[PDB]
Amino acid sequence: AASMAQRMVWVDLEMTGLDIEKDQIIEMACLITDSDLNILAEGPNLIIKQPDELLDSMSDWCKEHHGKSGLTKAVKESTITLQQAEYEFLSFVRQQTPPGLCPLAGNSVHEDKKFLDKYMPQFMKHLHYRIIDVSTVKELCRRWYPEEYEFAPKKAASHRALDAISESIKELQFYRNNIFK
Amino acid sequence: SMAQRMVWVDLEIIEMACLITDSDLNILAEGPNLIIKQPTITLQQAEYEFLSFVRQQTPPGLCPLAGNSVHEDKKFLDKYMPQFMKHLHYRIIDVSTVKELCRRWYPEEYEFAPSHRALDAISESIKELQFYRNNIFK
DNA sequence: TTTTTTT
Ligand SMILES: [Mg+2]
Ligand SMILES: [Mg+2]
Repeated sequence: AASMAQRMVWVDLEMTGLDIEKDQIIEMACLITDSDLNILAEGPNLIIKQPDELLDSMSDWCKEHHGKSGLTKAVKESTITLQQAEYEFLSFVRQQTPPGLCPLAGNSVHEDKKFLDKYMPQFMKHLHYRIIDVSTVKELCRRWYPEEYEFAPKKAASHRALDAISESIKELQFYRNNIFK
Repeated sequence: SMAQRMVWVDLEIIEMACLITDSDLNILAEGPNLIIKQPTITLQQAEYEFLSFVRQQTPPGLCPLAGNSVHEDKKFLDKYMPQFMKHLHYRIIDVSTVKELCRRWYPEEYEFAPSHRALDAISESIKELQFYRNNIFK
């Protein structure tokens, strides 16, 4: 009840860039945890089709990283539309969380929220407006617990959405274990 | 030390306020407290006042926006004050993130945690984060 | 325990 309302909706996106006016979502993953960061449910992990012209125009960082990770190719091969992706993610969180009560969670997840607010508004209607930004806790750890910050996880296994989620949960667990009372 | 400062902002016609704290949440400098029309001084002049202020107070690109759910403020400022946001880091210090963790992990303490003026909103946010540091951090 | 990057 209150336990269900204290779940967290962990999301990570890959995009063609950081320009909300032109860039698009190309990968999205979602995990549900309970309030103590135990993974309760693994949602869709989807590569979303976007136009060839947009991928050929990406920044140098995106061209390099999304090419080497295999993401650009998978996007070109994907048959999943933005609208179908949104359908699957909304179906998932409907099954897992009470409407309006649970926050998005992840590293600097406000950026993902900007993109989801634009491109998956029906998904975002299911969520709270507050976020659990693990990078806020990162910045506080850096300032207030610099010794501990030396040992915190920082880098995911890949610049792919599901690996980023996995690392973000592990980083928050590290902060809970090392800098909270 | 200067790289660990924080740029506190709040937006509430829109009223915008800003101030600077050090890493330990001590207020170092009060910035502009201004009123603009939603898109009394123009948006561009307001943006210059805030950008000039943070240029005098923080190193470029290094310091985060801070406040309660300050990602909402950041969405607005990213669109309408992009030259101000260029001076700042892309990470934020979202006090409401610490609130949500307090509510889950420290419910007893949460029960004691901390006007509609923007400067008052900043003051409350700093006090709330200080309460969390004092009561739920190691 | 880590490996200065929101994409
Ligand atoms: Mg990430
Ligand atoms: Mg990534």
